[PDB]
Amino acid sequence: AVDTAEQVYISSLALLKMLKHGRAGVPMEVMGLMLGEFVDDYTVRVIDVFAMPQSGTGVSVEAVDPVFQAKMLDMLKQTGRPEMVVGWYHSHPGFGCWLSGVDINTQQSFEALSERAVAVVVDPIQSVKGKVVIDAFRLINANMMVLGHEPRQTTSNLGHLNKPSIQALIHGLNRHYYSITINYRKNELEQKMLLNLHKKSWMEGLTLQDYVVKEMLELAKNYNKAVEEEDKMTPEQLAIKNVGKQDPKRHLEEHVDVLMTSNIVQCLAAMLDTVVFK
Amino acid sequence: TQFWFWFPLSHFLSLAYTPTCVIGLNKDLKMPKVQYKSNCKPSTFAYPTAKAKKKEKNPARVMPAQLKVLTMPETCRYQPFKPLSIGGIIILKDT
Ligand SMILES: [Zn+2]
Repeated sequence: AVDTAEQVYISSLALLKMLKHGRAGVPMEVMGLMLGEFVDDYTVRVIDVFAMPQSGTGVSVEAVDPVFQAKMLDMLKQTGRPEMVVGWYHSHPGFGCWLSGVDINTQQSFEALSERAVAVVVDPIQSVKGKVVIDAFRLINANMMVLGHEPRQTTSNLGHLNKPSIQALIHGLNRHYYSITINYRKNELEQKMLLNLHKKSWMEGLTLQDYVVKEMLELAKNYNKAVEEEDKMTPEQLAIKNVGKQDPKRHLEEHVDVLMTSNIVQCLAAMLDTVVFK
Repeated sequence: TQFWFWFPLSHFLSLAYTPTCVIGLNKDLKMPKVQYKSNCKPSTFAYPTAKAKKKEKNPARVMPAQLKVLTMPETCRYQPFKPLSIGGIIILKDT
């Protein structure tokens, strides 16, 4: 009846086992399970993610052991929070992380167990640092083809997620499926130390530790002189003369600005004499 | 701005709908009959010259640019005591 676009709140702790357990299955595809709480129709949260045994014979719906979860939920009771299960996830490192033929067969089984059972995919390969990558989807019922086939209200959270549209075969699965919005509920307490732990460990280890003399400048002078004539022949090549040769051509970069910063490296590193000492 | 978070926010655009007009009513409940000239063509009045005819309070439309070109009627029994420059309801004195 009434269906509203869902918003997925992921915890920074749940983001860990998505890429981490997925990295352990690389190259092969894994099968996980999502753990969280259903607040309402238009929003959903995943508060935890745990690792499930990887299948070396290929992913199947029987790869999830029911006594593995029954022993896990009991261990979650003695753990701080015993929250009910919600849905499943699987890695797909070998390709662009789209729902395979097994993923649709385990859909109607998991959506019978739990109401939503959001399908979540993840890939390591698409980037390293500055991209969300991952993936998510939710099955829209094929029996609804008799009814209105274009959910959801509050559109562009889908529509904008429908950008880039990610080639063809991916959105070729937009038949019988619709993706879901992933935003981050603020962990910033942990996220503030995530930046502090990362940059401090990357700043000279104490900031002190790190803080071929003339010879490095004799090797640099070959880049600061012998590179000049191959750079300064181009203005004489800009002289035609004049003018039979196709123009414009700009040879100014990148050596000029590199030798600039090359002195910026050597000047402030030589200031270590004046800085460290006295 | 963003109704894509919640669709009622698109139906909350209903707040942008507000009435505005100008009125030539003289005073109280009595409705005077006054017609004065306007130098703008009906092309502005079309909703897909020598002189125009404006109410005579129901009032008649005017564009903010047409307020300067209109002149109070000198032959009418009802003439405004206040100089007519911009729109809005203004007083109209009976001679
Ligand atoms: Zn699979």
